[PDB]
Amino acid sequence: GSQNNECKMVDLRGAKVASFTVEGCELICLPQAFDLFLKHLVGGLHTVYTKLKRLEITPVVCNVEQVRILRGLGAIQPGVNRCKLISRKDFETLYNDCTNA
Repeated sequence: GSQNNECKMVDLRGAKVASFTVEGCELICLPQAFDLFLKHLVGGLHTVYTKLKRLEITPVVCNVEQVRILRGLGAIQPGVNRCKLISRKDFETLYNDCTNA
């Protein structure tokens, strides 16, 4: 299929996370990165979305195929049917805003 649906593990702050390259940009699984680095630092993906809006960052929406792959990889939980992706640079911007704004 199309290259945007091909997953690969990449490094993020010393950890491995799932990624898809969409529109020429390498994006990583937001919920997964959240669980790994902001689980307590902010507590709540709802807050992440709020901050992302303010930072003028609009996450890419995962298509059905990508969601299924992420669930299979354990990147997102079995009951999850929706997932968003953002660039590593944007995640760092988000991370900085949640911890050292």
